[PDB]
Amino acid sequence: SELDLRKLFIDIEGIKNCWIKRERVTVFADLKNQKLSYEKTIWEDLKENQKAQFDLKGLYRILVETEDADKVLSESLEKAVFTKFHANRNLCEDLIKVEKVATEPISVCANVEVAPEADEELIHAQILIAIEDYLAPSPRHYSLKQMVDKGYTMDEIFEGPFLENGFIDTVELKASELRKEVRLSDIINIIMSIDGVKIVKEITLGNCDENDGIENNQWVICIPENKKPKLCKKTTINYFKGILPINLNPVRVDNHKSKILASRLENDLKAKDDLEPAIPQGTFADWGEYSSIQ
Amino acid sequence: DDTIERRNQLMDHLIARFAENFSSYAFLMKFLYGESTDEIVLQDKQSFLREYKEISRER
Amino acid sequence: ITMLEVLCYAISDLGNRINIPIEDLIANEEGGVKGQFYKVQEILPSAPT
Amino acid sequence: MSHYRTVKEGDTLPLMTYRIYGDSKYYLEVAKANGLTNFRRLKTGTELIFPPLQKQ
Amino acid sequence: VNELNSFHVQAKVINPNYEEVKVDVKVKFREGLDVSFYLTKVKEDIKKFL
Amino acid sequence: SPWAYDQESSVEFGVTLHRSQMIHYLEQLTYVDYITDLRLLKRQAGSSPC
Amino acid sequence: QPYPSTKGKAQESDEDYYRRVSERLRHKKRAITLWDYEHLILQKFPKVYK
Amino acid sequence: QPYPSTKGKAQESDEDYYRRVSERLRHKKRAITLWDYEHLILQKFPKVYK
Repeated sequence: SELDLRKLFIDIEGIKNCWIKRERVTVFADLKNQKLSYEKTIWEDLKENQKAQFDLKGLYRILVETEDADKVLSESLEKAVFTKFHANRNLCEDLIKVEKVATEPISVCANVEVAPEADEELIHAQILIAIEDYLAPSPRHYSLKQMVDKGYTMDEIFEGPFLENGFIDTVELKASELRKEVRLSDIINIIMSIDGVKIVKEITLGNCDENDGIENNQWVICIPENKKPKLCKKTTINYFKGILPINLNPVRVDNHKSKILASRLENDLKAKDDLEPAIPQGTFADWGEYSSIQ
Repeated sequence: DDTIERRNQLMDHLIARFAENFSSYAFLMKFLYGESTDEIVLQDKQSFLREYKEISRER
Repeated sequence: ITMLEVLCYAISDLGNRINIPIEDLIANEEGGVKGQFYKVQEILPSAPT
Repeated sequence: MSHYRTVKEGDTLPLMTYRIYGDSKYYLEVAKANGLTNFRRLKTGTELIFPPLQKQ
Repeated sequence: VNELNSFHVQAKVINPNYEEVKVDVKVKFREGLDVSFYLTKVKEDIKKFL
Repeated sequence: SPWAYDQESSVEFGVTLHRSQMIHYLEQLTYVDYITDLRLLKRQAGSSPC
Repeated sequence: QPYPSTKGKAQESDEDYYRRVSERLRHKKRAITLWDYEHLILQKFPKVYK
Repeated sequence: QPYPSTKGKAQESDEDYYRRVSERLRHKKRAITLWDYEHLILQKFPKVYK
């Protein structure tokens, strides 16, 4: 299934997420002279009712999101994806292309008032991470003990392919689909929920672009069908206490952001150890030993 | 012994008993001093309590 | 077990001193409450306006 | 109360149960509490336990 | 089911839209009674079986 | 009303920016989004003179 | 009370427990062939006869 | 009994006792600045909200 394939490939080290899409290869045909080609040249000199088209039904394209943040996929990833696909494939289906997912840049700008007794560098690191997670969520690995605590049973925990790196929760996997539209009513809630934030005095979204002059509020931004949204890095938040603007040291924010991220890496790696249930063990003792009644 | 945080909590309690409030020193002093504000602020809070009898009366 | 009983005895002693009334726990060697409290003669009266 | 003995040569399980409890019929509960399968032949260095009877 | 099939396949779920033939027969050579085992009773039993 | 007269309200004040109003609504268990909002004074209140 | 009660379900019998476990061990919860589809539905939807 | 009862008052809580004593120790029962006026009335007149 589609979810199985996502779980299959998401365990290649360096890959954070994958999406599986279908290719539509088109074949054109001459119904006067039965002949077919990938070119519309096949229709030269035909009447309007002598033309046909059919689309192919079992071909794949794999969209990959990696940790590297490079422009292209490493050739070692393309080999890993093609290798696993072909090793584990369905009857009458094939893989055409593996490529890195395309993106769409979004700007966020705001004026935020915080409590007079608050750590602003920490608030900034926390807001910033939360918005990034909203735009592009990713699943995490769990230990067997954790899957059990969540309330799953054996039939469900082992329902799909066995995964060497820990268990992946199907709900999280379904949730982490490419986002289609961006809305202000969610971004505001993300900021207002951060401890120490009191008032968002100004906030706006917009497609990141050049000549960003006077333009509409863009209360909802729509995203093209095969793109992932990403902050444009031209974003900014002005922090205030009462009526005075305050300045955040650039370096300290990096430390808070790193530590928050640091925990996720430690936790995924913990999951390799707990991958199986216990089986009760007995002894051995010649159960058929017999002594004469004499 | 995390003295800076614990000393501030004690001072704030004593100040609160007179219905006063020094919250603004937390950031206003940062326009004057850097890391050295923690020592300065605790010294000022102690002085305030000592001088309180006259401060609240001769308004 | 012997060590446990000794420690239990020591705990009772500590608890008993914690219950000593405030008038004694914060007393000065010379008497008075100079550094602890402001008295009514000093903290309640108001300038005449 | 609880009791322990060591097996000497010439001992049988129903005769030892009679001298400890007053009845020979508890021999299958003594064998289960000691993990014995071949209780009709006891080996002459084994130390057994004899648990008390339950009260309620 | 569509969640368990394959990325490429959707199934359709329908009602059978039933249609059917029906029996007629030579009279029974015996019956308990004209009423107790009336041809109508036999018809009812046949209907239940189908 | 909770600002005008006593009642319960999570928001610090009625006299606030749309950001506060948005948070109050976002917190509801029966809402998802709203594209825009405004709150001008009722220039079109006929009862109190125009 | 004009109509029959609905939506209830009794505890599994031993016969059903064995039946359910035995089929999962064969079809692996995938809908691939005929048997798979037909048995996945009868196990999942209790008010389907055929 | 057509209307709700009126004019009663419950015993002071610890929180109110501390609040009342603490404020008198700073305003000295004089009405000089803003805080003085606003807190003297809320302490004295129990059915004022703001």
